[PDB]
Amino acid sequence: RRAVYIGALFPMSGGWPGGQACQPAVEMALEDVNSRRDILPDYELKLIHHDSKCDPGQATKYLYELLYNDPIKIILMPGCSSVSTLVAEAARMWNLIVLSYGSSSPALSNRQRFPTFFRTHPSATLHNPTRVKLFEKWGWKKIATIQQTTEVFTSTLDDLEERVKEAGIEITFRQSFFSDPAVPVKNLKRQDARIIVGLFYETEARKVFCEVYKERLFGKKYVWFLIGWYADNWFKIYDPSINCTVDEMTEAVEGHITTEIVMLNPANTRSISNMTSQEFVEKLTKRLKRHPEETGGFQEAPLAYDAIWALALALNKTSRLEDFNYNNQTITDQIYRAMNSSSFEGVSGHVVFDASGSRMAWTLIEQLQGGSYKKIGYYDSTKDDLSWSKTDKWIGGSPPADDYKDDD
Amino acid sequence: PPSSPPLSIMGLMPLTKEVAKGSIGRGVLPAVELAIEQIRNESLLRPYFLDLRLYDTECDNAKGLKAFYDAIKYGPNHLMVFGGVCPSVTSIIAESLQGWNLVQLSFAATTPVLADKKKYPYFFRTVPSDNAVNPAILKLLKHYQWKRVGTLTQDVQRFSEVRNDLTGVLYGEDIEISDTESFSNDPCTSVKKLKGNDVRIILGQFDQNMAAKVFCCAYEENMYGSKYQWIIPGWYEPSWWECLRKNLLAAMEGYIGVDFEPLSSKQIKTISGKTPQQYEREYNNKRSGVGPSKFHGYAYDGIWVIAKTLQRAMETLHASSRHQRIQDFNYTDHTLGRIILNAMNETNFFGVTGQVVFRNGERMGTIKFTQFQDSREVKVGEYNAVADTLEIINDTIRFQGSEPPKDD
Ligand SMILES: *[C@@H]1O[C@H](CO)[C@@H](O)[C@H](O)[C@H]1NC(C)=O
Ligand SMILES: NC[C@H](CC(=O)O)c1ccc(Cl)cc1
Repeated sequence: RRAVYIGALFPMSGGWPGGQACQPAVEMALEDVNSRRDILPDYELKLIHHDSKCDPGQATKYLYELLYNDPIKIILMPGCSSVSTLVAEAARMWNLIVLSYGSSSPALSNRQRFPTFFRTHPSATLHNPTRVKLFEKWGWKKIATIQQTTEVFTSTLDDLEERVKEAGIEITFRQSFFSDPAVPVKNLKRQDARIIVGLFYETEARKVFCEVYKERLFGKKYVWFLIGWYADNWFKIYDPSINCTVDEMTEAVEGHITTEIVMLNPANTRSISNMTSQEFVEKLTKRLKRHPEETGGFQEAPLAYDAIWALALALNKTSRLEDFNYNNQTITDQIYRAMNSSSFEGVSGHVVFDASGSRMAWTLIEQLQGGSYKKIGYYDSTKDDLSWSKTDKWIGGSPPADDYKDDD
Repeated sequence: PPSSPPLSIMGLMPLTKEVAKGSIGRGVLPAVELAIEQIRNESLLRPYFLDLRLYDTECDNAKGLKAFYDAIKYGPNHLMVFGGVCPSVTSIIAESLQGWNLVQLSFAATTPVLADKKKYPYFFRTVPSDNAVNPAILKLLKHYQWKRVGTLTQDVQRFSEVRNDLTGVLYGEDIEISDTESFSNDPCTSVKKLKGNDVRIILGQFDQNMAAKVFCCAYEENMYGSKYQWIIPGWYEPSWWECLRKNLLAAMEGYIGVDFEPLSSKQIKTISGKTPQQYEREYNNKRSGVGPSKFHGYAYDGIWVIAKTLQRAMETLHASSRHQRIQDFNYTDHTLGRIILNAMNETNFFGVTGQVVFRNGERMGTIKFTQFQDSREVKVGEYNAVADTLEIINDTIRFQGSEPPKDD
């Protein structure tokens, strides 16, 4: 039983604190893969990890330590989009495969730029057909966008621009910010923008909605579309960078719509690990120190679990693992081919790897009502199926317009 | 001298003939050599010598990161980083500096987000950044009594950040931004909106490729001539323009470009005892198999910044302990990084690019105004940030009308 090492980065804080649940999910998967005689009988999968803090600057220090210190690692496993973009761009220099469990950046689908990269997390492009379906449902042809300038968001908006153009919908106003959304939000108010797509991490979302409160860019005529990956009480958290109180934030966020991806199989079937989606959740909850609602990365945890299985199966097919070096393409090419041909059933459903989208068909749509998220529907872009709960609520009983229509 | 100890510096820049921006690195090396030559002849750092090691970034994220990592693993104990030319490479290095307690000085990276001291605390630059144009434009607007402006911004981080910075510069000043317009790939819709709002003075922030599209839309909309003033970035390649060419030229006539000033216009003796004019001639005499680089003066002054910082880092009556701490440096000493950071923060001398002083790691320098006049960019003015003064060159700047355009 030779040792085989994974160099992994887990974000315990920062933009997306996904490591909080994904690190225990990875440890659960490694135990299961190791205690399986039929998978890698002649090898033991070992984890060497660090807290990236969802920060490329801090990940750069840990990437150095992983690469320039023994033992040699056969694969790198980053979480966040910014960290995965940095390690996937750099990895070719060390002929290393990069497997992300958490990176949604659409730009990561670029095989020329990221030639050794795989991910179990779907591309963020999956939110865009759902946003378009809802714009059509609610009859909107004029949308505004506001994004924080991390490439995950900018590349999502590049994809949205293509999808809206195809549907005969226009982005009539765009604003971007690196850290301070004060000017973008003031400009959205002055332009009389109504339907707004806002792409940013939870930390920046608080800064945005404090400016939204101040500018009165909320109420009956405004509809905000956000990413559904934030903590359920995100707008209620004390934040020294914002002057707005909890009650002011709560009223600014009222009625907004969110989209997220369904990452856990909703059917009660048993996957390759012989677990059902429901037992995986109880098992992960058994490992956690805080409740699921209090742990970052809980919804993404099945992807972390399945990434270890995907790697274990790919290593099994290639079988000479102790002989991997950073100067040799041979073993890299073989594991790349095994990963490329992956096809198994995981806790997140049918696991396959093809660059552009990253598989699975469903998004979950929620609306914030009275300070709490309520499920309002699901959308499957492959079969064009919008499953609607009829639980959405609007001031006056119906959504607003995308603009005034009465100036003859 | 064999007994003279080295003060090692990690030089990072593109040098190879394989990459286009290799010409920048190769172009500044005669300026660097002249500064090093004089500093040694003067033995300003006695008994030490400045040991600049060069590492090729090849203007590539992956090669740049590996060049940095390899310099750490295999090179001498570098005290600071000198360089970073290509913005994406510079950002990767600059955000990670704290991991190795390294202060960085760039002579060519101008993108605005590098001014963020939360993300890049250990980063300094001798070159005025893209945001440095905004206080200069304010003085130009006051000079011609332009109180109402429109803005046209490409929805990309380096441009939206300059535009967001503009609001803060104009605040408390009596200048209205009557219309803010942004575009991703087609400025024509935004140009049409500016025309519709009767904007006369336009502040543009967009790349070289988009500029030709912008002026083609201005031509189609008749947004040029005696009634209009376009003020755009001045850092485009010379003859970037070379719509039919004649129509493009009619719309471009009289546009004002804003960029940093390559060398000081003052005939005063700098820290080297040479005037900027005498330095310029010695630079052209020293360079042999390379074209000139517009950043050569910034690189020359950059070496003087490093030498003065090192001299200050050694100014203590705890001499033997300070010399021992310098000898012992192996990237882990937070105290030495702090000593160097504080010393660089105190920089204040007259360089070939004018008074060299920093404000939160950003250069307080000189901004040059140009005006497009018949397929030639004519220098028309200079703005000095320390004095906050604008000097318009007599008999250069011209207006198509009998008077400069009115803002309404
Ligand atoms: C950096 O220099 C500025 C300007 O002289 C000064 O106000 C500031 O205190 C310095 N920073 C330190 C010593 O931390
Ligand atoms: N679902 C995890 C993913 C992480 C990432 O792509 O950095 C994510 C994407 C977007 C947001 Cl706003 C928060 C998290």
